[PDB]
Amino acid sequence: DDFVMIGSPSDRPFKQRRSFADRCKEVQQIRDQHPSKIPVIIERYKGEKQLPVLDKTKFLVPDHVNMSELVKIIRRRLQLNPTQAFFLLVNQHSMVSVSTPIADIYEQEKDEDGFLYMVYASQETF
Amino acid sequence: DDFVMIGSPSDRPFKQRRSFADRCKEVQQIRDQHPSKIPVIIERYKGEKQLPVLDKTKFLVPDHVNMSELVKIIRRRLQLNPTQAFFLLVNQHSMVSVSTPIADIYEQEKDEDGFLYMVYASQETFGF
Repeated sequence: DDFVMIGSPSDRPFKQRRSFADRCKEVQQIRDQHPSKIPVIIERYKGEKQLPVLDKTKFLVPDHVNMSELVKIIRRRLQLNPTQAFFLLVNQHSMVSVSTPIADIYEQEKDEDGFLYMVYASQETF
Repeated sequence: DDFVMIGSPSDRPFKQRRSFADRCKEVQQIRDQHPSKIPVIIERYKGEKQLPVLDKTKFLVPDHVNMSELVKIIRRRLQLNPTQAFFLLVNQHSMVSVSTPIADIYEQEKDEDGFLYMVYASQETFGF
């Protein structure tokens, strides 16, 4: 009979929701309109159990902003209490330096589409 | 019949592996033998997997040492390169830019057993 559907379209990660060519195009358009900003996708770790869900996951971040600054922004957007453990991990679960400007992180860790992808979780994974 | 003896030689997390009675006693003994030292347990944060574990987690730190000086010691012990991130965390808060001496930090942050506990991670982890 009918399938029982588990999960919805909007539950899919950004890479699945937009075609590769469309993601490329968005990056190129955003660079031209905002040349000093880095396009970042920040998603919740699939296996997370403690942290709340970020609703808006696409950010445009000034070239100079470092990960310490970015982490403070995401904690704020998530309305976390200061005692809640939180990690922001880049590309393949990477702990990057917290002083390096994100423009430099970008050249090292950006995806083939031109986005810089990050995941947040309560612990480092993995 | 014939029982398998499990040994449990881990010393970590210290607070989990030694009785309260035993921890309190050890603090008392240390205090008496080294009155100018603070007893500090320094371990890797449970959610930190990128920095390595220390060979030794138990330190006697002179009262006047401050956090920057402690950070420098632990970074050298973990043989970190100069650009790697490192944070020490105490009672689920950040210690970034805390400038008081460790004897004073002890007064505020010591556990009920008399040790001061820290954990380290490669990101801030807490707001504080």
